[PDB]
Amino acid sequence: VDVVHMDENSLEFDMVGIDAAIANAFRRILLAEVPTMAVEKVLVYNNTSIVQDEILAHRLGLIPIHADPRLFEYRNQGDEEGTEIDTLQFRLQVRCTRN
Amino acid sequence: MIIPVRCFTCGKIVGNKWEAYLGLLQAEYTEGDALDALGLKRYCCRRMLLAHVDLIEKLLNYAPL
Amino acid sequence: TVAVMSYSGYDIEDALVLNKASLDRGFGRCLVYKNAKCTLKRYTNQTFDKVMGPMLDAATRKPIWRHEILDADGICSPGEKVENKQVLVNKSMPTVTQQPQYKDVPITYKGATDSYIEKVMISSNAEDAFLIKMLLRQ
Amino acid sequence: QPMIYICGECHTENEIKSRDPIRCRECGYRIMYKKRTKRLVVFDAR
Amino acid sequence: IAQLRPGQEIDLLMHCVKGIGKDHAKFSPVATASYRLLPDITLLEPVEGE
Amino acid sequence: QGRFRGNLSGKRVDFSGRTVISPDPNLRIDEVAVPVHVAKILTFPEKVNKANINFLRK
Amino acid sequence: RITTPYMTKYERARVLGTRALQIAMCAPVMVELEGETDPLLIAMKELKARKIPIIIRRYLPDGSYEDWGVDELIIT
Amino acid sequence: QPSLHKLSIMAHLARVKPHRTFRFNECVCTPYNADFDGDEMNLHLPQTEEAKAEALVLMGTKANLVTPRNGEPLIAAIQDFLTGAYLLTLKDTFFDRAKACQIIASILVGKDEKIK
Amino acid sequence: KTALEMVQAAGTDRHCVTFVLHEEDHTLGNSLRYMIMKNPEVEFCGYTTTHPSESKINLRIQTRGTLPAVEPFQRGLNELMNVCQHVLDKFEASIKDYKDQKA
Amino acid sequence: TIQNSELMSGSMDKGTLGSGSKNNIFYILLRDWGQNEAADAMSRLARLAPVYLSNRGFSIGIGDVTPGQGLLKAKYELLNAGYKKCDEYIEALNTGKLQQQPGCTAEETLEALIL
RNA sequence: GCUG
Ligand SMILES: [Zn+2]
Ligand SMILES: [Zn+2]
Repeated sequence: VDVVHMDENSLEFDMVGIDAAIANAFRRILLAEVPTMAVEKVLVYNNTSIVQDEILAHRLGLIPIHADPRLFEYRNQGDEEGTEIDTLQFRLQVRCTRN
Repeated sequence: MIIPVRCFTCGKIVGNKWEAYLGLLQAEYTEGDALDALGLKRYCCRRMLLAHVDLIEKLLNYAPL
Repeated sequence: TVAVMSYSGYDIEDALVLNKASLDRGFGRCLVYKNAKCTLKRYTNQTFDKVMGPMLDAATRKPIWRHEILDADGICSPGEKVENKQVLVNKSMPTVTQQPQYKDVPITYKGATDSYIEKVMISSNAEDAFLIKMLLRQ
Repeated sequence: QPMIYICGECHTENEIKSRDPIRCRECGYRIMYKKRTKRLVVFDAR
Repeated sequence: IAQLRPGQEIDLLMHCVKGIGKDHAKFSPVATASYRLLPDITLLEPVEGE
Repeated sequence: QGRFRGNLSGKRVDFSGRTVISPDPNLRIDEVAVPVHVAKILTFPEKVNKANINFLRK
Repeated sequence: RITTPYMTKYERARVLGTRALQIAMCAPVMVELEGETDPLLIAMKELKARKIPIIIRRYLPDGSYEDWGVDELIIT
Repeated sequence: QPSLHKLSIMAHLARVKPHRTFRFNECVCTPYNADFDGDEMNLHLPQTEEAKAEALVLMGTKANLVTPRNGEPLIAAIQDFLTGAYLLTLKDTFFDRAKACQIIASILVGKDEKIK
Repeated sequence: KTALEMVQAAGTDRHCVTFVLHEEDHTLGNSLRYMIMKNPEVEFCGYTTTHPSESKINLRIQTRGTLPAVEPFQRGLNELMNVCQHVLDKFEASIKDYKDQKA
Repeated sequence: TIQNSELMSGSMDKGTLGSGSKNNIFYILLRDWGQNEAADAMSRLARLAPVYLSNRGFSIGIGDVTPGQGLLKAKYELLNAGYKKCDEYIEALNTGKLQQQPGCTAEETLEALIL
């Protein structure tokens, strides 16, 4: 394995002697089986913006979180309340006022 | 209505780039060169900024305020 | 981004294969808005339609499930999610055909799937009719 | 059970009791919109 | 996330959970992961001139 | 819409459903995929007998 | 005996349909069914073993009739 | 909905699946004149044991592979099952052992799961 | 209950067996197929997804002679694990070396 | 040629695997081996065909429908020749003798020759 | 009026 180039957020490397089936698995695992943390439930109080709450919830889920996944654990089915180990809580409160 | 947060196909975050792209266009930068400065090399990402219509500003003119 | 190719055999006759990750990111995401409107009229006799408040459960100090989303004026409140067989406007009308006697005629959300209320519009016509329009979102 | 409605043009909160014509003080508008629910609402981000 | 006008407020609480990309694309950790085989152009005959 | 054609020659029937159709080549040619939402509604009266008593209990 | 030896498709459909209704109504099953919970599947198994207790009466147009046992008729 | 011949209504064995549409193998598109462009089809559940047998024996797809008219087959291969078969059976195709097995192993599903 | 082994026939001949692997997709099956098709004893190895909806892969191994087919399948899983262990170590060493030259 | 269920020669077209007409392998199996055997084959092909095409790839592009140089020259020559011949026929009807085809008026004849 |  030779690292042609590494910069923050980009890695280019060459694997020589590996097969396509093993190599495709690594690409498929990276895209679908490596875990990360993302917003699942948005509790909404006083949303008065033009953006619809369902659209706003979807946008928040897409935004990436810098928390390291290995530290946290998978939440059990249901168990909505959650625990310190299984969840992270973020609060957004913004009110627009004339200058 | 508002710039999509992530490119639909590739999944790159393109939400951050909208404000910069508008500013680059305000300066002499060409649309292709502006997209190049933002770093949107792949065609899938470029179309999202190039084809986006910003209706949030127009819709807000009719919002309650 | 269209690849013109033959993939998976689920695309034999005009059918098209979509990407799951594109749909998750927002490709083809759409909103359906539906109406619901109610009119409260003043009759020739000096009697009127009325909206009663939510019928509480005396045992638990909460409204009954069919009335769960009603505000204190008997009209559903923006932001809350309606479900099937739930009332939106707790309308009652006189059965005049000595004091008034009222039969319940509630406007109810029939629909297989859950809808959210975006706004409730209250206005009146010159004949003292009260008009209510609900905007519903899916 | 106090009820407050917001007018379409003036955007001023107006208290209208039952059997009261839907007119808003500070303007002549006859269209009034009910305020958003105080109750917490849960949306799945999915 | 959103654009607001005077008098408009967004108040909300978000819960973040561990997930895999198979369930939803929001959990995917890579903008794109791809592999290309190395090109090996060979000139069969010596090429000279214009 | 008359009784002879509307109500006698052709008539509306119950235990019936309708949906959009889409392809599935992994089914056999004698099979059709029915969605769960239709299957929970469209019921068949199974008469209880010695061969199915323990099946219908579940 | 003038009528065709082969069982017609219409005859097979009715014999299976009546037998299945009889089995669904708790009739004795002569096939020692193994793991079958559906009357139509049980009825088809009985026809393969040629053990169905039904006689087909074929009525000629004039009004004369000939009775053929389900076992006697050839099944295609 | 529009029926021009008897093969426009046939009996099928149900299998329950999660997604909302009705689904069938595209070899049966030619009898129904269906084209998967937002087409709708009707379903009827016979409520009687005698109505099951008449549906299964007389109206089953395996009993109706040929049209009554000229006696020609209507349930057969269609686009991408004719083109894939044509390109497979051309003389230029050669497979090694690894790709021969991986094409053949696709058939090993359903009732063919037990065969050598 | 991830792995259910279904023998080809009532006779339970060991040489042909179909392994049904639950919660699996092409990623494990295609990689395993390559590892278990590099075994000389396996005459035929293929994976099939029963339906796109159900996450199960049916892997059929037919052995050349009397081998039970569990032995080829197990050896293939062991080989894939060893290939992964080597790649991880080689990749980590190369990444560390690159950072050191950069420094 | 399909001898003992082995394809000895020939590719499979619509006329052999499709719905058009007889000589279709499915029809031959139907009568020879019964309805069930015929149905099984149709199911098996449906599984096998998509997998080959999906992994070989079939696509259509503007290159496929793009006219090559040979046609581009030929068309010019054919069109010019055809246009000239038509003009001559037009000239005859306008001023002269166009052999009137059996049973038709001259105008009708001109249409036929031109077509 | 439009879809089928
Ligand atoms: Zn992109
Ligand atoms: Zn006002």
